[PDB]
Amino acid sequence: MREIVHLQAGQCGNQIGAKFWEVISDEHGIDPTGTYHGDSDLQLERINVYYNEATGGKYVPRAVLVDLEPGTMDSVRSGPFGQIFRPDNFVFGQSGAGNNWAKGHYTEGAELVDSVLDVVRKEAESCDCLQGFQLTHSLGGGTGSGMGTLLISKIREEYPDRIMNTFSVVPSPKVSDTVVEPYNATLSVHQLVENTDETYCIDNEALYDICFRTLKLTTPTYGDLNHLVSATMSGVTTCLRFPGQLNADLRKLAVNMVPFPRLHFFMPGFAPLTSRGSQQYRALTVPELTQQMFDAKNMMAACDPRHGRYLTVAAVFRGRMSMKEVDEQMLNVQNKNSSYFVEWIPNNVKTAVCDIPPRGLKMSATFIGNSTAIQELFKRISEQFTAMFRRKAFLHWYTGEGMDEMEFTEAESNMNDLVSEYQQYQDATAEEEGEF
Amino acid sequence: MREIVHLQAGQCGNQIGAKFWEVISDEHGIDPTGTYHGDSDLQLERINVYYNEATGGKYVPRAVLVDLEPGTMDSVRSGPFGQIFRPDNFVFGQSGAGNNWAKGHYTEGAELVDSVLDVVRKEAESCDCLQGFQLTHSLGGGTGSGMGTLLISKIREEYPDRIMNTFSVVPSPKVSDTVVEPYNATLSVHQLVENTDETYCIDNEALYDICFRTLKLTTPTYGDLNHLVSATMSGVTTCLRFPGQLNADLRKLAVNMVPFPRLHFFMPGFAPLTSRGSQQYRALTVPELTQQMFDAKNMMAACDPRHGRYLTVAAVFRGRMSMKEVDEQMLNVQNKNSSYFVEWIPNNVKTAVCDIPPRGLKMSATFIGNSTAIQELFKRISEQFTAMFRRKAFLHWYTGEGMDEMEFTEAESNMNDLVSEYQQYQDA
Amino acid sequence: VSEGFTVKAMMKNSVVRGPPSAGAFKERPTKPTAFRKFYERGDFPIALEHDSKGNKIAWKVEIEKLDYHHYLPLFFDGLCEMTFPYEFFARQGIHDMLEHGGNKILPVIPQLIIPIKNALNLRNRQVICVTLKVLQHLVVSAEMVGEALVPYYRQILPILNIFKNKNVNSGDGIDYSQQKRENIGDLIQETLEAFERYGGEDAFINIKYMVPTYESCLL
Amino acid sequence: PSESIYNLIPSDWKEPPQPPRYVSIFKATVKDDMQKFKTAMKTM
Amino acid sequence: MFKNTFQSGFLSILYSIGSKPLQIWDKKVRNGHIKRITDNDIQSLVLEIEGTNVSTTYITCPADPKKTLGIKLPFLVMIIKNLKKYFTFEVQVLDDKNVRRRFRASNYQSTTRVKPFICTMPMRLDDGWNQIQFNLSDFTRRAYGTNYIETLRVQIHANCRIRRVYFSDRLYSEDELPAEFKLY
Amino acid sequence: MRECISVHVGQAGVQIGNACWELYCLEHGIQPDGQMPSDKTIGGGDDSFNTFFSETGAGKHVPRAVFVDLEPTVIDEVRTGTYRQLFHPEQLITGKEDAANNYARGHYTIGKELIDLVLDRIRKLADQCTGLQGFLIFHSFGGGTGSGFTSLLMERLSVDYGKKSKLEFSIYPAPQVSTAVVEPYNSILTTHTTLEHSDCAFMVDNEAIYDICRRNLDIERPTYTNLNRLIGQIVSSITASLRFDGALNVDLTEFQTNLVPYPRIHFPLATYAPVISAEKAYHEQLSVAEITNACFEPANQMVKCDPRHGKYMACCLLYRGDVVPKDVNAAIATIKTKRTIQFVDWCPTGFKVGINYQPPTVVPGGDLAKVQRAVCMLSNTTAIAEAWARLDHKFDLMYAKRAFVHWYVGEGMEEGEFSEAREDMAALEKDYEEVGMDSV
Amino acid sequence: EIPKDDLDFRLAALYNHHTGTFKNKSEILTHQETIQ
Ligand SMILES: Nc1nc2c(ncn2[C@@H]2O[C@H](COP(=O)(O)OP(=O)(O)OP(=O)(O)O)[C@@H](O)[C@H]2O)c(=O)[nH]1
Ligand SMILES: Nc1nc2c(ncn2[C@@H]2O[C@H](COP(=O)(O)OP(=O)(O)O)[C@@H](O)[C@H]2O)c(=O)[nH]1
Ligand SMILES: Nc1nc2c(ncn2[C@@H]2O[C@H](COP(=O)(O)OP(=O)(O)O)[C@@H](O)[C@H]2O)c(=O)[nH]1
Ligand SMILES: [Mg+2]
Repeated sequence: MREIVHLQAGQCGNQIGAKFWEVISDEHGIDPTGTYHGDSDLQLERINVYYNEATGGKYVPRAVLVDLEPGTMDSVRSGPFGQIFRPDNFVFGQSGAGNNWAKGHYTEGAELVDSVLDVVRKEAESCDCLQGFQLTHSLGGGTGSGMGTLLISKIREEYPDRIMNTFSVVPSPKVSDTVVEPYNATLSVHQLVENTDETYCIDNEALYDICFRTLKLTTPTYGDLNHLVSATMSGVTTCLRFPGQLNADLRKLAVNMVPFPRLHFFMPGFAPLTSRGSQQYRALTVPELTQQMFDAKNMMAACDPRHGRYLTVAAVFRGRMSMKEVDEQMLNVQNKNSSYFVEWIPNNVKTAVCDIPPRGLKMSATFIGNSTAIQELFKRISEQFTAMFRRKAFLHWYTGEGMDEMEFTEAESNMNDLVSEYQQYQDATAEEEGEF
Repeated sequence: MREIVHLQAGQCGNQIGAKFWEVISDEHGIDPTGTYHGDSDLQLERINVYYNEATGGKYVPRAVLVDLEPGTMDSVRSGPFGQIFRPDNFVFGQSGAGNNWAKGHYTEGAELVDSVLDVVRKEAESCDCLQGFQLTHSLGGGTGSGMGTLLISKIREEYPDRIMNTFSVVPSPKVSDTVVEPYNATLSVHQLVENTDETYCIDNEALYDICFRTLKLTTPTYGDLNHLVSATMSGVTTCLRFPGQLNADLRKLAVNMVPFPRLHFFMPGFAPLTSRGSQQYRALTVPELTQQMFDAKNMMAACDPRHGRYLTVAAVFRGRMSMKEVDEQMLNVQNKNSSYFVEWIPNNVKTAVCDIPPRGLKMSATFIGNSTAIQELFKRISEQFTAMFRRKAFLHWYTGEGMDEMEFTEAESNMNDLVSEYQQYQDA
Repeated sequence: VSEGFTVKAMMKNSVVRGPPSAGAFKERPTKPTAFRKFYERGDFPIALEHDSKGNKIAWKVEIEKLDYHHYLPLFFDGLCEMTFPYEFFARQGIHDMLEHGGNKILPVIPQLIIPIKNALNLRNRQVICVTLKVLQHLVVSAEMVGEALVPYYRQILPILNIFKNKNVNSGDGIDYSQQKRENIGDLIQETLEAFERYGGEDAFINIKYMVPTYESCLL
Repeated sequence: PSESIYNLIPSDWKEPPQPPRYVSIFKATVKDDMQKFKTAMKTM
Repeated sequence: MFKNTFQSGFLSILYSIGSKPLQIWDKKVRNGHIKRITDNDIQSLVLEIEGTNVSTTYITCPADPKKTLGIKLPFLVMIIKNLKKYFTFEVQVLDDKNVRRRFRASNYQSTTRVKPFICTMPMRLDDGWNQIQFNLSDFTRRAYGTNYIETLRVQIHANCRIRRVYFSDRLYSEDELPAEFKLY
Repeated sequence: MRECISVHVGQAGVQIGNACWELYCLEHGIQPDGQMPSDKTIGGGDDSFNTFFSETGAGKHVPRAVFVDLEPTVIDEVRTGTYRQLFHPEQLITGKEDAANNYARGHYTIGKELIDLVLDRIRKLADQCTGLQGFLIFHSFGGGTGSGFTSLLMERLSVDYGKKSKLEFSIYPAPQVSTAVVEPYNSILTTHTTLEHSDCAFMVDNEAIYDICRRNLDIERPTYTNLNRLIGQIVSSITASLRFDGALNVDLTEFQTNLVPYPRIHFPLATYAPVISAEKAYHEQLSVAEITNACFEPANQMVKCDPRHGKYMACCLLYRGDVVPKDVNAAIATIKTKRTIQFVDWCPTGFKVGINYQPPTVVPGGDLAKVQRAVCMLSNTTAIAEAWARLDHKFDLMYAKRAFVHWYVGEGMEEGEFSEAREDMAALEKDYEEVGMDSV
Repeated sequence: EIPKDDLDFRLAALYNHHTGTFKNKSEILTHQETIQ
């Protein structure tokens, strides 16, 4: 009964999602044509979480693919595992965005919206009991949330009533090489909080560092960067798909990681990542997974955890395992550095044991964490709106469209207060007297 | 239970450790790719001592390999036993020391120590119980002597209760291999006094004659020469790895050898060393074996024990034999010449035995010895250095890298008291 | 002597160091105000009437016919500075124009949220008292203002969560500083029921959404 | 508690020294036995 | 202890007008605070106890947990201001069959339950300042078939404002109550 | 004739019963396919299966169990496992969505969508019953359906069946090892219902079974399966005298009248002393005295609270195997001579004794050993108060900042119920205090 | 002092079963005579 519909937006949703669907097709045992050629029965028992049976033994995914450029999702439909998607789910526009955020919200207001809503409707309703949705996208481009708060303000009307995850690619802190860039960082936020509240923020700079320093791949493309996120997406849904000794679905993760309703921050991580020449010389034990998933290196978000406090930790593991090693991770690191595990929460770790491991690997994990060091992620974006907002010089391209600039200035006000709300629960202690 | 972390720094320490892990793999049945094609179970029981274990039945050594620099140990990784080491334990940086103690300890040894210490904690946190560390390196080099003694200082600050061994090649007396040899030797010995508790002194010269007068092979190389220091590193710690009538460990071979904390520079050796032509000419018995153990020409240091007095002797033994004959003979060799053993220790000799001899021999033994006569080595080096430090020869290659001449003077001061303390216990 | 989630600091005997800090409960550096630039220009029709009742503001032009769209966001921007000959004009001038006039406090509400959160974001324990008094006075001294602030709780309340439980634990010894109200937690609390009693229905949930410690009164 | 003032005087009592270290009557034999079967410079 | 005291028609154990009102009382403050001063309608000092956790911060009339004050007076009256928050309070009594028995009144309880060592009942406060009269001799008779002997403890929890916690020999009307016991 | 229906609720409760009904079928001659084998007999018939199994006309034994749970793919493990034809397909009933570790979701939102069907199946299972002793429930204090749906079940079973011996087995949140962050919320809410609707609530902790598996059983890295077999061994010993004759046959009603002294004190401490591995079991003799001693040892308890900080009230000893009454009396006497084992002065007798002649049965693939005799201990101490004061410290630490409360208030409960649940817990400590101080 | 093995475990082993987490069968008991 419990089921997920995958919405992919942009190149980023489409390229990450296409890698995600081939991962799940390997995990469940589906060939590129769409039939089942698996070597087990539990690879088929709960395949009504991501695939629908079509007549002829042809399993078809449940992803609707959304983009405003026709060209992008022709490569998706002609990829390795690319013909599995049903054509009606492939919903295209004719002109997208570019350069100006102000163009992005004074361009295609409502054309492609209702077409997607029809596809999202039929695919959700022709089923049994909706666990929720998941959305893959990045925060960038020539629109930011310009198409976003244009198109999705028509979809957010009733969507926050059930579960909706979002694996979002947050901008990287390297250089500003989009010329008139620091106007799409300010106008991005608005409802950046109160419509998902389960966002798995994934930076590309941190994606390279795990590929350079941890995986030691000499030439990492964007493709194998999309392999790392696909493991995490599979990780947070493996207890729903495959049986386990300690089950934990999306809601059980969401309930057990979100104390306050404004916490769309879950920095991901995959524990058993090893180089090819070093995989042979690897122990692969329960402590070995735990010392990597909690490490600052294996964090797919450019925020060092030792800059703040873990408000809550999830430990969805995969295999035949233990969990008490994670208890020593608090008791050593928490009681000695109390600033790395929030003390007004007694135990900060949720664990899960899903019996079936990933392919090839014997044992794995999937860390997501609500650390209060994510104040810095929406602070690098914070010094990257203030830096060029005040001049408004190349904004004459914006000015031609140029919507209300209170909406320019209210978005960061709904972002710096989010930082403040994280600064509070990083500094808030049990006996509320000693911080004043 | 009690396991040993291998450390190796510099070119010499890696050439020695290349052949060290060859014979440990041979004794414990490990093949080049790291799978146990052994014979008995006793070669698999105490295998955690040197070899860790990885998924796939693979026995990864716990050794870490330290150098500043990636373009040479084709000797190891393209050698017979180089695939056994994991590629993560190899640690390196950009520019080499190049036989300079200042470069490997201060400038290029400032950024690699963070990388080496990170790896050795990873090897030391996967333990039920760490028995101790041990190092093989050069004493007159740039990376073996400069970096190697800085790694010793870093471990001692972090693991003070653990035991650290040093299998260092001390400078050869007659023909040297490096021009700046005493500068690196003096600065590294000075740090070795207070940062180690069991230090091994090796002359390449004494290995040459052992290779000739005893082993009787005409054309030597560093393969069979490093085999002598290889099986000494093995044979000392076989009491950890194999049982005996009464066994030992590194701790028992240190408390029973080091009277005073500044006196831990030892002399190793082997008793059974015969050629193929001498197999039919000599009997492998305990009296014939223990005779050539104490022979001065058999020693691995180019300084005779006859010039001084032995402070403490120990021997580890092997093979199913009598404890009576080995006990009465080492009384016999101790009491017949009392001018070489100190009067204020009634029994200078320690006996340890094992039950499993090496492959190819039915009984073998390894000698370890603390003598006053190792001051002969340090007192040459002390006047090597005052021949060169006095006129400031080769000093701008040290002063210009951030150190002063005071550290040279403290190294003379520490070595000269260590010499004066050795001569003090020569007289009873 | 260690960092955190490393191989180091997992041993049987280790000591460590935490983060730099958390930037909360701490005074932030102020910025130059538009109140400062507009006062030295002389555009304000105000005068510091040094009365023998304490200081008062004498208005050369009558308060009823002022352009409230250009003055209330400009007086509210002066709350984030503490030097005397400007901070009193912000404190007294806001209170004077709030209780005078009607049917013009309403259209200036949505352009009043930015200068009222900026003074609250300073996190110093002086003007946070001042902004809490004008927040109590804003909802009272007009008609149908609490309903206007219900969709704007998301930009005023996050600072009120940080200092909500700021009180004195003087169990028996009596305090004397209730004449001039410096107790932040009582001022945050009393503003919250003033927020909830006005605005009608669907107002308790907007406060409960984001300061969950609050108990919804008016049952 | 019945006390007396003739107790505030310092106790001015030193411990008599221990008997001297007992030289054994068999020590003169074990000097000769230990210094027996000993020569110099035999093997080396 | 309050045993040698006559225990006349009136006996006060806490009154906010004095040097140290919380002298015999024991203060336990946890994620809350205690203070003494606010003049809203009566221009007088009234003790405040309030906190974010109602069951954790409180005040108990006997300081030592082993000592128990013995008051034979059946009626228990406190003057407590309504704050529209969670307020609970204790009273522990000694019974004729020698059982330590407790009673609880709470704002956040729907229905009452009675069973052998605690009887919890609901309560509806008024709009502002009010006095409540906890008839101990009747509540020890309706809840259990038992007579009243003496109370042993009273304990006041968070989110309330306190003045003149006292016992009385019988229920008094407002006119016959003396001047220092009035609401105003 | 005497019998009891077993209820298994939650992923914890379902997994306990799977290793528990594995023991029950093997304790009798019952195979996984329900039918007893024609060839080979496990023993005399005696109609001893009647306490847990129902006999049909075709010669099939059917467990009197309902596997009610909101989590679909832990029951489908049973539905495709070895014990497939043992259970009815309609005895095993599943929800559509989990409660997601929420007491409110298992009680109010999802719980009302399935409470009607499970009471219909409980009624139909109990309709063919004649002399039903009571019910047994199995759950944990940390789950959503293990705490929320369990609480709703006792609410409905109290009025449908009146006053009936309704035993309870539960899993406590440990002091340190805990798989959830909202676990102190669920435990403090389900005890608010357990305290008034459970006649006896057996108290079991994960860390203590972790401790006795590594120390007594000498197994490294124990899993949930090993904890499951230890619990099912005790529950078999609780219902041991219902099926097999003994010197002192003790009933479920005789448990309650001899363990719990007052209507809030129904939280016994569980202890199984002869838990020992096979390589060290047959070496030494296992006298009945030394296993009575091992019941009072601090580390052999299955809840993390030693009785040295408390005082015993009533101890129920359930011996199985070749046990004569006279040397039990010697074992009880030598316990009473120790002043370190503190007994309350209002229970001079102190002990309730039950002897059974059937030794415990070993499961293939298990880690226990075949012992001639064994003992289960049901203590009752004031030392359990410190196991709950820690839970209040865990509750008050995060309730004071209203953490995770909107995950409860939005799903059909008010904020005052949290203070009402801590309320009975704030009285339960003082209820254990007032039965501890000596009368003077 | 101790008459039998039960009192040896029951006496001052200094092991709080409420506080002691994940000990070994050697540190199950730590007598006061062992410490000092
Ligand atoms: N002894 C034992 N305890 C278990 C076992 N499985 C789960 N538990 C306990 O269950 C707790 C986890 O929460 P659960 O009660 O299982 O949650 P649930 O039953 O799935 O209920 P929902 O959260 O609504 O899905 C852990 O803290 C364990 O203590 C088991 O096999 N043996
Ligand atoms: N991982 C990943 N990131 C991408 C890919 N394509 C774009 N990005 C990131 O997204 C940013 C711009 O993409 P964007 O313009 O938003 O794509 P759009 O959503 O179609 O408009 C770049 O900085 C990239 O780092 C991809 O295929 N994989
Ligand atoms: N016994 C032995 N000694 C060696 C070997 N290789 C080098 N050495 C000695 O090591 C010294 C050179 O030091 P080196 O390793 O280059 O120091 P580094 O530059 O810091 O690495 C020379 O004096 C040699 O005598 C070897 O294979 N065996
Ligand atoms: Mg579940």
